[PDB]
Amino acid sequence: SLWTLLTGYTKKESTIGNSAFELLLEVAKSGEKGINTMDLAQVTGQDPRSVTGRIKKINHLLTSSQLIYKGHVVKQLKLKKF
DNA sequence: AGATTGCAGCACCTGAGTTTCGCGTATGGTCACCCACTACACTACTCGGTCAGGCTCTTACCAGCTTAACTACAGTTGATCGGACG
Repeated sequence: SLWTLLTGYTKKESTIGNSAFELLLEVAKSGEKGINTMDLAQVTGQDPRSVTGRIKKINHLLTSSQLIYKGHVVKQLKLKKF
């Protein structure tokens, strides 16, 4: 049901991998504030290459835009509903 | 019409053809980092010219004389020059 409510599909058939789904859960927790890709990377505990390669699987669910943070160039992520 | 026997029907364990799958193994693709090369504008030390300072060499002497040449006066002859010719 959590899978279905967030992705629109059940765990039994959804195309999103477990790691990418946990990324989505972090964006779900942050809601209206959303998460920048580096704080997401730090909180999930994985590197920016891995985060970027995974985020492709969910870019249709997320509104995004560029921003500059701690001298690095990053994007903000928000679920469409927020 | 009974003692001997086969048909074949019931049920349950089993087997392969067929399928879906997981992984190896390996291949094209994302993207993040940091490197090499280039270059417009700059930093800064030296060399170089110019100037003064002031120590330095070398001159040539005054009138006279006494060792040395010129420096004017002077006369018939050049050959460019004017200006007109062909």
